[PDB]
Amino acid sequence: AYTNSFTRGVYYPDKVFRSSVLHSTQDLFLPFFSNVTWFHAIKRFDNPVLPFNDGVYFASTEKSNIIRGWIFGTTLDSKTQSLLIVNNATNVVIKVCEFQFCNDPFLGVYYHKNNKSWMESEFRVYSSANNCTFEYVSQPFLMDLEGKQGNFKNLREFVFKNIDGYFKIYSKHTPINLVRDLPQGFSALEPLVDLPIGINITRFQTLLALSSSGWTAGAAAYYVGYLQPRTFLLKYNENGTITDAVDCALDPLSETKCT
Amino acid sequence: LKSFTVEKGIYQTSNFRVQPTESIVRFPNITNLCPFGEVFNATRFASVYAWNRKRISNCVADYSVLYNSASFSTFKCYGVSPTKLNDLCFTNVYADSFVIRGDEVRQIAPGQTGKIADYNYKLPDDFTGCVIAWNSNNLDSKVGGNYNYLYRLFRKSNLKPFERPLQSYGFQPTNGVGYQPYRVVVLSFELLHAPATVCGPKKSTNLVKNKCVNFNFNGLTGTGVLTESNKKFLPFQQFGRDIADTTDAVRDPQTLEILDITPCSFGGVSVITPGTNTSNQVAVLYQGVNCTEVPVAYSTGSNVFQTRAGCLIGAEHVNNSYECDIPIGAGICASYQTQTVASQSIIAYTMSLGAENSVAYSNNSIAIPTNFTISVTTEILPVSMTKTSVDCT
Amino acid sequence: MYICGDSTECSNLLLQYGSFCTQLNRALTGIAVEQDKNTQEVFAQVKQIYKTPPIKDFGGFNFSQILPDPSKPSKRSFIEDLLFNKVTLADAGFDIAARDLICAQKFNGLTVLPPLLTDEMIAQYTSALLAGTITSGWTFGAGAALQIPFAMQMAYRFNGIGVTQNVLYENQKLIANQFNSAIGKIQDSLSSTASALGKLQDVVNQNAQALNTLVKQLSSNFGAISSVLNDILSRLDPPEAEVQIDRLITGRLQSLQTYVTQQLIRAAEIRASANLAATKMSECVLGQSKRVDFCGKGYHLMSFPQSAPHGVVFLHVTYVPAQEKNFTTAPAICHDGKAHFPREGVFVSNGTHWFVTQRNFYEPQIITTDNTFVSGNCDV
Amino acid sequence: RLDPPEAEVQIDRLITGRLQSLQTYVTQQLIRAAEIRASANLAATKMSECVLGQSKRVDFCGKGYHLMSFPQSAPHGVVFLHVTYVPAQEKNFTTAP
Amino acid sequence: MYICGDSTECSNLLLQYGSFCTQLNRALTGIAVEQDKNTQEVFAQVKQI
Ligand SMILES: *[C@@H]1O[C@H](CO)[C@@H](O[C@@H]2O[C@H](CO)[C@@H](O[C@@H]3O[C@H](CO[C@H]4O[C@H](CO)[C@@H](O)[C@H](O)[C@@H]4O)[C@@H](O)[C@H](O[C@H]4O[C@H](CO)[C@@H](O)[C@H](O)[C@@H]4O)[C@@H]3O)[C@H](O)[C@H]2NC(C)=O)[C@H](O)[C@H]1NC(C)=O
Ligand SMILES: *[C@@H]1O[C@H](CO)[C@@H](O[C@@H]2O[C@H](CO)[C@@H](O[C@@H]3O[C@H](CO[C@H]4O[C@H](CO)[C@@H](O)[C@H](O)[C@@H]4O)[C@@H](O)[C@H](O)[C@@H]3O)[C@H](O)[C@H]2NC(C)=O)[C@H](O)[C@H]1NC(C)=O
Ligand SMILES: *[C@@H]1O[C@H](CO)[C@@H](O[C@@H]2O[C@H](CO)[C@@H](O[C@@H]3O[C@H](CO[C@H]4O[C@H](CO)[C@@H](O)[C@H](O)[C@@H]4O)[C@@H](O)[C@H](O)[C@@H]3O)[C@H](O)[C@H]2NC(C)=O)[C@H](O)[C@H]1NC(C)=O
Ligand SMILES: *[C@@H]1O[C@H](CO)[C@@H](O[C@@H]2O[C@H](CO)[C@@H](O[C@@H]3O[C@H](CO)[C@@H](O)[C@H](O)[C@@H]3O)[C@H](O)[C@H]2NC(C)=O)[C@H](O)[C@H]1NC(C)=O
Ligand SMILES: *[C@@H]1O[C@H](CO)[C@@H](O[C@@H]2O[C@H](CO)[C@@H](O[C@@H]3O[C@H](CO)[C@@H](O)[C@H](O)[C@@H]3O)[C@H](O)[C@H]2NC(C)=O)[C@H](O)[C@H]1NC(C)=O
Ligand SMILES: *[C@@H]1O[C@H](CO)[C@@H](O[C@@H]2O[C@H](CO)[C@@H](O[C@@H]3O[C@H](CO)[C@@H](O)[C@H](O)[C@@H]3O)[C@H](O)[C@H]2NC(C)=O)[C@H](O)[C@H]1NC(C)=O
Ligand SMILES: *[C@@H]1O[C@H](CO[C@@H]2O[C@@H](C)[C@@H](O)[C@@H](O)[C@@H]2O)[C@@H](O[C@@H]2O[C@H](CO)[C@@H](O)[C@H](O)[C@H]2NC(C)=O)[C@H](O)[C@H]1NC(C)=O
Ligand SMILES: *[C@@H]1O[C@H](CO)[C@@H](O[C@@H]2O[C@H](CO)[C@@H](O)[C@H](O)[C@H]2NC(C)=O)[C@H](O)[C@H]1NC(C)=O
Ligand SMILES: *[C@@H]1O[C@H](CO)[C@@H](O[C@@H]2O[C@H](CO)[C@@H](O)[C@H](O)[C@H]2NC(C)=O)[C@H](O)[C@H]1NC(C)=O
Ligand SMILES: *[C@@H]1O[C@H](CO)[C@@H](O[C@@H]2O[C@H](CO)[C@@H](O)[C@H](O)[C@H]2NC(C)=O)[C@H](O)[C@H]1NC(C)=O
Ligand SMILES: *[C@@H]1O[C@H](CO)[C@@H](O[C@@H]2O[C@H](CO)[C@@H](O)[C@H](O)[C@H]2NC(C)=O)[C@H](O)[C@H]1NC(C)=O
Ligand SMILES: *[C@@H]1O[C@H](CO)[C@@H](O[C@@H]2O[C@H](CO)[C@@H](O)[C@H](O)[C@H]2NC(C)=O)[C@H](O)[C@H]1NC(C)=O
Ligand SMILES: *[C@@H]1O[C@H](CO)[C@@H](O)[C@H](O)[C@H]1NC(C)=O
Ligand SMILES: *[C@@H]1O[C@H](CO)[C@@H](O)[C@H](O)[C@H]1NC(C)=O
Ligand SMILES: *[C@@H]1O[C@H](CO)[C@@H](O)[C@H](O)[C@H]1NC(C)=O
Repeated sequence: AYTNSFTRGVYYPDKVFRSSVLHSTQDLFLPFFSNVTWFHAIKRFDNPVLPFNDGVYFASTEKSNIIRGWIFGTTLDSKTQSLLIVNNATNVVIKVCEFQFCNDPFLGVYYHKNNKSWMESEFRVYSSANNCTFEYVSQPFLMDLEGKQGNFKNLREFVFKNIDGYFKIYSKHTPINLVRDLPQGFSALEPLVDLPIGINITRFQTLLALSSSGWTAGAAAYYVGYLQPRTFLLKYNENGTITDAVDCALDPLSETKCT
Repeated sequence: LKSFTVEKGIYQTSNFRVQPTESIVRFPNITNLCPFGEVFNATRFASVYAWNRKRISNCVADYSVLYNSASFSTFKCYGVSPTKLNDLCFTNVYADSFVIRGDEVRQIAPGQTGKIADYNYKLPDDFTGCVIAWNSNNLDSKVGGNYNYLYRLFRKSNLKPFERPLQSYGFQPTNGVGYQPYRVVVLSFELLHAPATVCGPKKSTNLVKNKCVNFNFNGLTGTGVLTESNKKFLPFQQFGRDIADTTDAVRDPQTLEILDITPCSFGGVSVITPGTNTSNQVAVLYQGVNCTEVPVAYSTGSNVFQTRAGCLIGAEHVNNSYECDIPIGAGICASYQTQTVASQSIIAYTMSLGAENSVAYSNNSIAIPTNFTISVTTEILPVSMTKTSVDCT
Repeated sequence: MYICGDSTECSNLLLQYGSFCTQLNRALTGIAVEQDKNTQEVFAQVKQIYKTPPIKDFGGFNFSQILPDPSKPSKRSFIEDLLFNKVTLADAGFDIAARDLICAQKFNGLTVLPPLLTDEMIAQYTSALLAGTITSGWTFGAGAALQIPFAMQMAYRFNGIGVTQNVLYENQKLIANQFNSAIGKIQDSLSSTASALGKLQDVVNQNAQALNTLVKQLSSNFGAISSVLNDILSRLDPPEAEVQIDRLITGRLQSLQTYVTQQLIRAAEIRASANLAATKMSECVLGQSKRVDFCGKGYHLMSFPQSAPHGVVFLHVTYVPAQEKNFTTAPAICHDGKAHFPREGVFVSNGTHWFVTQRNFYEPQIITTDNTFVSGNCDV
Repeated sequence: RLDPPEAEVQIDRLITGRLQSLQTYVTQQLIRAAEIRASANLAATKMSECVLGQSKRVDFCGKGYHLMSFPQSAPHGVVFLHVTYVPAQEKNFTTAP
Repeated sequence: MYICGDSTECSNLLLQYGSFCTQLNRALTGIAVEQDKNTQEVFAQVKQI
């Protein structure tokens, strides 16, 4: 579905503190009110190799880390070094190696559906680490992955960028109130991790962890917006938190505001 | 003024700026240390023709503990120097560790004769990688002789340089110089493959406050006065900029605290003098500076009068009120007058707008002049200035 | 300092150009001296500091909202305080600074010199002018101040605009009420609206923006590898770093020259405005002006100055005719073959009878030999 | 000292510097000329209104009540001798409207 | 447009010179507005035809 973001995709373009300043930056951003593809995190396995056109905005309304991690590279066949950001319920294992990628690298656990148990049909997410150049595992933390349906409060908005060989990940855990399509609001994304990997990324792919007769499709979806070189006018409050932004090319009124 | 006589007035002179007292450098802690210790203290290396290669990257390749150690016999850098090693950043460093007979150490030199050289590990003429060789006779010498390091590298098939003489009887503790086993490690590194991620350790100095110093925070260099700040940076923010996009706050990398930055005090210096012929006495004004700092750059003083326009030196302060003579600013004027008698000196005062007057206005009172005076006054106005034609060419 | 902040090599390179810095400093110093001279010329126009008597028996007129208020620490009037509050700075303290100038521009060799006359002194000058006016008419502008009751002063002004003083002496209470109401309306308008002081606000904003742009220009490469002198020096050897430093020096010198030229032109404009303000003070406050539309719209009666940040405010009091009646007029009158013309006034008729009246206020009177002078005969 | 192929750099540097100096001088002269023109217009008005006639404008032709003025040429300027009437001795009386 | 008329490379090079173009545009716009102000002040002196 061709969903449209409203004011999401705003992240701190740098590490500078500004108070009560209307700074204007010319950096990669998600254009306001832009068509963002809507997928079905489910026989029908939605998991393609979507293009990575100089940045990607990833958002989702999943819980317990349904979408584990991501794959980056240009060949994605172990012929060229490829990043593997495969996350689990404990910690991320960010790893750049010429890892061999299976055609269907997804855990496939039919957990708590009929048998009321956690069973692992196969473990083909990993195929082989034939050749590697760098790896980094973070601390074994524990995110709020515990099963709590209630009302979704995990809008794990993400932004991935690759400039001058540096891989940047901006993220922010913004709780929401409506389980329906992306909500209305404003929330800047703080930087999370930076890496001097330096490889060339042309495509990217998502990873999932979840026979065809009467299969109850999983209820989860993730959006994939695209960044684009644009000029924004960011408002910093007294505490130096971006409270509002203006897309200086959205419409004549916004252009005047920026001017 | 390029003159030997100066007229009454106040003249600007060389600007005054407080110089930095000391240089302060702050950097994050050096924690990610490369596996140099394990690479150089391995129990045993592979064969000379099967030298083991270990990639060293994403760390600090400190050499202080390396060079200073006296346990080494030979260590030469043919492309770099230990002095500049710390101040150089490497993209990636590879360590090739192997054990060879003492004689082969000569062959290890780049561009040296001996087919063994290019059979096992050839060194190209442009190899800048540092090489470390240290005697390990006891470690690598067996009682009966270590024959694993066979030296039959005369294979019929030719092995070209970087394609990818059985004079040793047995390594014994009695082996003389040149024949004992030697532990050789090569510090081969490359560039133009990835963003730089290997750099030498960076020193750190102590922190000082309320003193004009030359700071350097994570490569952010500048001069100013560091002061404890009440600002609240976010965890990921380092610097603090102003409306004019000028740095004004900083976060100390070691201790996560926010320090304000204030430019070192500075301002113009003005000399207040009456006519040269009248006298040679003068008084100086340090514009926009309090003279708790003036003596840094008449140092003794004996007359300091803090005014809103800067501290005044050499002028007596009197709370009479006269017509302004030499303007100073913020409602202060200077003049040359006697009285205490004699000792004609320069005085400072708050200028007087004029004699107070109170008209005797009343409901039914009028004052009518009974006499007049004819007054003639002169007014001057420029009308033109000298013509001037210039031949540009 | 601006071009080569703390860089001996950059200073040595700047020595090549040499006297440009001296030229710029001379121009800016001239501008500052001009500013002080402008304020002096506009305000310092009284040889003595007159002060109003304690008893404010001004014939029913009420000046409480323009005379000084001793209660406040700064002896400013109600309206002067209103103006000072309305005009607000943009960048930071110019001022009320109890410390360093405390501005962003201070980081780069930019300093703001305080004005020679403090706001308290400007207010004192304004108070002197106002008290001298209300207590002695226009006489204090020509010589020693001579007292005169305010009602009589207003009668003189009315005579000046061509209305007989009996009009004022008979409508004194109404005129006083109207004047007080007008003053109150002015106070309310200033208190409520915010675009009244557009000119002063624009001056302040222009200066702040000019300084801000000047400081912002320090972050431009101007074709060099980087905009940080220390960065260039540490990253390049001197023989080539001299080229980059020269590029930066050229760029920053051009920025300074542009700023100084803009300041010179703006100072010319401000000097023109200050000369106009001084002329208005001299001709409307110190006296009564016959020039049309100069001191306000309508027939001028008087004016009162009020000091505002970086400017002055005049409260022009003017006389405006209100209600008109249609009449029939004749240039002259024939009595006995002689043509009688009005001495001062005009002949009017309400429809059946003829009268002679002053031209600016309907006060009919019998046509007698005192109001008219004979000249010639009828037929001409 | 240098040959034609290599003297253009030096000549260009000198040309740039001297042209900048000339432009600065000309702009300064233009601004000064505008100021002098304002002053000269004021002087012409003062002549027309104080010498050729009697002025009622206060403090225009000198302090006090203006009577007459006399012009006197000066180098690159003019000098006016404003003759004015000034009340001197005031005796205060009771008055009624 | 005047300096780098229809040239992305020239525009990118010019962007390194700061706010010179913005200052020039502001100056010319100020002059243009002041012209209308002059005509208004001179002629529109009576609000009744
Ligand atoms: C233009 O203006 C003139 C003057 O106002 C008008 O002419 C009239 O003149 C008289 C005064 O002379 C005005 O008031 C009247 O006074 C009378 C006494 O004065 C003598 O003259 C009038 C006529 O002028 C004679 O009629 C009169 O007999 C006298 O010999 C009064 O007698 C009049 O009537 C009553 O007046 C008062 C009340 O106000 C009573 O107490 C009296 O007892 C008397 O009964 C009158 O008062 C008169 O107003 C004028 N008329 C007008 C219309 O104004 C012109 O007429 C006027 N033209 C126009 C078109 O208005
Ligand atoms: C001349 O014009 C002035 C402005 O109109 C007049 O000042 C007004 O005078 C009246 C009373 O005479 C005030 O009404 C009072 O307001 C106070 C407000 O608290 C304080 O401020 C007033 C200001 O005058 C002061 O009078 C009070 O005593 C207090 O100190 C109320 O508390 C009272 O109850 C009463 O309402 C007006 O506030 C005051 N200003 C205005 C805008 O009206 C002045 O009286 C005139 N002088 C004359 C006619 O001689
Ligand atoms: C010339 O212009 C003057 C100002 O416009 C006029 O003075 C006004 O004349 C009226 C009538 O005499 C006065 O009103 C009188 O006094 C009070 C005022 O309060 C009332 O005000 C208006 C009328 O003005 C009324 O509609 C309100 O409801 C109030 O009740 C009241 O007791 C009466 O209205 C009474 O008529 C005005 O006060 C007065 N204004 C001023 C500032 O003095 C004058 O009449 C005009 N004509 C002439 C020949 O002078
Ligand atoms: C971020 O911006 C806000 C608004 O400018 C700053 O105001 C502070 O916000 C906090 C709310 O958490 C206030 O604390 C609260 O105070 C009330 C009243 O005392 C108390 O009842 C609550 O329990 C809570 O403690 C705080 O008073 C208020 N002012 C200050 C000086 O903190 C806020 O400071 C900024 N936060 C930063 C820079 O971290
Ligand atoms: C293998 O391990 C031994 C220690 O058991 C090393 O002996 C070292 O010899 C050098 C002097 O030649 C000294 O190094 C020292 O390092 C430590 C920090 O690790 C510190 O005391 C000084 O910085 C000093 O430089 C010291 O005598 C000793 N080092 C230690 C830790 O005991 C031997 O050098 C190692 N051989 C390798 C890595 O090839
Ligand atoms: C670089 O190394 C230091 C060393 O840990 C890191 O911070 C340090 O944390 C210790 C915690 O014990 C601080 O010691 C403190 O001593 C005071 C003495 O009164 C005591 O009251 C505290 O409870 C604490 O024990 C130590 O002062 C502190 N030093 C610094 C420079 O922060 C530091 O975070 C590391 N910085 C980086 C960029 O890695
Ligand atoms: C002003 O004159 C008085 C004396 O003259 C009287 O007041 C004038 C205002 C005017 O109305 C004259 O016609 C009066 O005859 C001077 O001082 C006065 O002295 C007398 C005698 O002691 C006394 O009755 C008054 O109260 C005094 N009034 C004042 C104001 O002093 C006064 O010196 C003259 N000059 C000034 C500036 O007031
Ligand atoms: C996700 O990452 C965690 C923690 O790193 C994994 O737990 C260990 O991870 C390291 C490195 O991947 C392995 O060497 C260990 O064998 C792991 N041990 C165990 C008991 O898991 C964890 O396995 C990963 N996956 C999940 C679902 O937690
Ligand atoms: C992949 O395996 C090969 C060794 O079989 C190595 O790749 C070398 O990496 C270095 C550094 O980039 C290059 O200089 C060599 O040219 C590479 N050789 C070959 C044959 O590719 C390394 O062990 C692994 N590198 C990666 C990216 O996986
Ligand atoms: C992906 O990017 C890399 C470089 O980022 C390309 O490899 C070469 O990199 C050097 C320096 O960056 C360039 O000078 C070469 O021109 C690059 N090679 C080519 C053919 O352009 C690499 O080519 C890019 N494409 C892929 C599939 O990796
Ligand atoms: C100004 O008058 C004051 C009188 O107070 C003098 O200033 C101080 O006055 C008190 C005593 O009354 C003492 O602090 C000193 O006698 C004075 N201190 C200083 C620094 O002057 C002062 O003598 C007079 N002259 C000035 C201020 O210039
Ligand atoms: C120069 O040094 C003196 C030292 O006292 C400063 O005096 C301070 O003035 C401010 C303004 O009111 C006060 O807040 C301080 O308490 C005063 N004492 C100190 C120690 O600062 C003076 O202000 C300084 N001049 C400046 C900053 O311009
Ligand atoms: C964006 O989405 C809306 C509706 O989803 C659609 O009408 C519009 O054509 C889309 N824009 C583009 C460029 O596809
Ligand atoms: C439940 O267990 C059976 C095997 O006993 C398996 O065939 C089936 O796929 C499982 N279903 C789910 C939802 O786990
Ligand atoms: C001013 O200087 C001249 C030359 O020295 C001297 O003749 C004259 O007396 C001086 N006037 C003074 C000190 O008043």
